[PDB]
Amino acid sequence: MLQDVNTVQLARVVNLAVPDTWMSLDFDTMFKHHVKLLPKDGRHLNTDIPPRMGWLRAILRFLGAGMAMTATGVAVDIYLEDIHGGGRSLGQRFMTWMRQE
Amino acid sequence: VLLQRISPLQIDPTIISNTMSTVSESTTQTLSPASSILGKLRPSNSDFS
Amino acid sequence: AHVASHGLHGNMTLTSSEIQRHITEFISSWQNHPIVQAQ
RNA sequence: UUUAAAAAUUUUAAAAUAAUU
Ligand SMILES: [Mg+2]
Repeated sequence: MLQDVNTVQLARVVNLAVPDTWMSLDFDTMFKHHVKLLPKDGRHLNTDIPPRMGWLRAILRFLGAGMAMTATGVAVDIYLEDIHGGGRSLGQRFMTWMRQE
Repeated sequence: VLLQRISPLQIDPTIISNTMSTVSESTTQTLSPASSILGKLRPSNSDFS
Repeated sequence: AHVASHGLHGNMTLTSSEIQRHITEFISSWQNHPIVQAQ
């Protein structure tokens, strides 16, 4: 009854884990500090995320870290750029799936 | 052209971005002056001739 | 012309997707109406 | 007068790959 169920539903709908090869590296601080969801030149009205959709930041940090680790060379600071549709639209897309369980 | 060759000034339009990224404004709001001026201004060192 | 088609009118940095889709549906509705055009 | 913190739980039972005792 505690721990409202907006998190278990997403955890059950999406399968995004840390791959095997990253086990030897420090991916934790890369998630925490070096994948920034506020883009480089400030707000955009597209990257805005609604207050009651916090799970989306998880998937955003996924995609940032993966896209940063895939390229050769040094790992770089990756910033969020743009979400087609919008934050609320993408959140509603995930939310229908979470609901349908 | 020769003013470009001689002058020591150098226009780097990242000052505007670095000063506008430090603005504090909410997210549950359909207007944003920072983004608005960044769009209207479009800092790019393509043609400062 | 392509980027103007992208943006609201040019840029899209000043319009939430909510209001944007609303005004797109509005304009598409009023597109072809005959206000914009025997004895 | 408007916003927001949201839960970091387990040891997750089985089947495949790899490392070990
Ligand atoms: Mg042994």
